[PDB]
Amino acid sequence: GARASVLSGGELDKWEKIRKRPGGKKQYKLKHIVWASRELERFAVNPGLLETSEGCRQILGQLQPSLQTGSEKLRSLYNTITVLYCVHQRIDVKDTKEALDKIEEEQNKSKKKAQ
Amino acid sequence: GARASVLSGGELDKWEKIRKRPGGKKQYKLKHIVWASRELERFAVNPGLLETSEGCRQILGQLQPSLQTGSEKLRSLYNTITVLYCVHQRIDVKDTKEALDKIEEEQNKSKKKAQ
Amino acid sequence: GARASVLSGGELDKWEKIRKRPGGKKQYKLKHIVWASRELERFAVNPGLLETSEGCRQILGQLQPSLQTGSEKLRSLYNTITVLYCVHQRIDVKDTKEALDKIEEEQNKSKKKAQ
Amino acid sequence: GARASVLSGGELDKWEKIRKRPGGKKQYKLKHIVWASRELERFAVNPGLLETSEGCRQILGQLQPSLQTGSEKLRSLYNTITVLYCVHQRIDVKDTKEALDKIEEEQNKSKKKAQ
Amino acid sequence: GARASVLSGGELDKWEKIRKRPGGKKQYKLKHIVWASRELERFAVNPGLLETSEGCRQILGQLQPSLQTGSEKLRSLYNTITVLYCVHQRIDVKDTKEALDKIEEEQNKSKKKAQ
Ligand SMILES: *C(=O)CCCCCCCCCCCCC
Ligand SMILES: *C(=O)CCCCCCCCCCCCC
Ligand SMILES: *C(=O)CCCCCCCCCCCCC
Ligand SMILES: *C(=O)CCCCCCCCCCCCC
Ligand SMILES: *C(=O)CCCCCCCCCCCCC
Repeated sequence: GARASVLSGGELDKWEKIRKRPGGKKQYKLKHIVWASRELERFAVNPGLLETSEGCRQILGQLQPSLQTGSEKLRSLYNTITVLYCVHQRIDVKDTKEALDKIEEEQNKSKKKAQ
Repeated sequence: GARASVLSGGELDKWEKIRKRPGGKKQYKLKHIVWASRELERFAVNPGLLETSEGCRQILGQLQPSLQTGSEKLRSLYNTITVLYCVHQRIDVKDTKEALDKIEEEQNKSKKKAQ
Repeated sequence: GARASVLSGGELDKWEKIRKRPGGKKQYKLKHIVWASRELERFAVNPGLLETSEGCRQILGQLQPSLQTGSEKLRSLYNTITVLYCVHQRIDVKDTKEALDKIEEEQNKSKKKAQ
Repeated sequence: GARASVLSGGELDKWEKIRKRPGGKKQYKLKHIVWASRELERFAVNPGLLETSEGCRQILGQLQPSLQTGSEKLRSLYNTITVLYCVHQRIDVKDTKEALDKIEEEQNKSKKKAQ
Repeated sequence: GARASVLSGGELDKWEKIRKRPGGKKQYKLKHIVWASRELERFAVNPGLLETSEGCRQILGQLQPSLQTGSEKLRSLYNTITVLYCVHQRIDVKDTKEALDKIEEEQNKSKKKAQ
């Protein structure tokens, strides 16, 4: 059943199409997904949350006060999970800037009805 | 990313613990997802819809008028798709009969707000 | 009682005396029923529906929407189910057209009491 | 009858100039027509309807109930028949996208008889 | 798509059952279609008009006010087009006279709606 993720136009096929910068050439690779698990394990957060959008969103919500002064690894991890949230929301983001704008669109859409 | 799904509590931890026959000593295995994938391909239906609860539920909606007249293979597929729906919904069902109770429970629940 | 499978003047004796095409001199065989089971098995329908009128009505209801554009084999199965219905009701019909007229007349009577 | 279908200036001559993508490298070939006739007999649809526009439209209707959750091959078959319908209607489409627009675009006139 | 015309029950198969004489024995043949194409080229007439009823109707309309003077060949062409017209409406006529009546018969209703 996990095979759905490797079908043409599925989530792992969609992931390695996404560009790092909005006009750049180098792409996102799946190695960043594996890398994320060990960082979550280090700080004692459950990697099982990266299975769905709803799980990814809990991680993204947690790190919001830390993020502003965060290291380059922490900000990059936040951007890496941001893309997993966008991919799990079925959004065909072409790059990081779009994924970040898509999160602001998701947060604006979410927050407006949840004050 | 499919590592997350096999961590305990994930979808492919839950899938293989569920009983086939309520007093039976046999449980559902991954072999029945490939069998469902073959039978859906034989019916010219997309097996990628098995990723999600809504895609499984759409397949359950599609095959419902054919169940009254359905074969052992069709009823067995309906039960296979039903358990995948229960797994995607994170419902801790122990067997086929609990999974069937949940579809009937959800359908009667659904009827009340569909009027 | 398997002895009833050779019943003289029964339904099986009549089956072999019913004409396939209405002016044609050639009759229905029991291997047609075996072929009908195999065609039903491909479309995932339960063969036991052949054995009762209650199942035959459901088969016809499911075949009718596809009849008009359906292939000759679909039409011949429709006619085969129609004759089995006439046989289960114990309606003597000499041929396929006679069976079709009797079943449409019985169905027409049913649809006046179906609302 | 319609032997004109394989002559210069005819339906095939036009068929093989229709592109897959507006400026695309590949075009449609005659052998898709032969394959489609074989596929229809598997579903048990009559292969004699294919020489007529309204028979082709009726076949497209018949393919709809599994199209929506349908496999890639079923969608490809439907779109290929759709382009052929446009060819039988003597519509000189530029490409695959136009054949898709023509179905909705022609139906807009007649769908205003149902508003 | 053209195979349908040669599959049993198709338009060529219907063509070939039609009598050349009202209560006759001899019928129309594929080699008459070849002959008809040869007669058309002699007067520089497009064959693509004999694909449909409307094209045939237009040719009959051109032929009609010249028939009184016409040769046995002109009458034969008129009869032949008329038979094709009836075939293209898919009317299983027994003979050439019936096909001719169908044209005058359409005029009894159509010309009365033309004024
Ligand atoms: C999701 O698609 C299931 C994960 C796969 C485990 C291996 C399956 C091997 C199947 C072999 C064929 C069994 C007969 C249907
Ligand atoms: C996402 O996590 C990428 C993972 C790439 C390696 C997968 C290795 C196999 C994981 C499933 C093992 C299941 C054992 C029962
Ligand atoms: C009598 O013993 C009751 C149980 C009957 C079981 C089924 C017997 C089927 C015999 C052959 C039927 C052939 C019909 C074409
Ligand atoms: C009526 O005029 C029908 C023609 C149908 C003939 C079908 C069999 C021969 C194949 C014809 C097409 C070949 C294209 C390469
Ligand atoms: C509508 O039905 C179009 C039918 C086209 C028939 C084409 C048949 C081609 C046969 C090729 C045989 C091999 C030649 C090397």
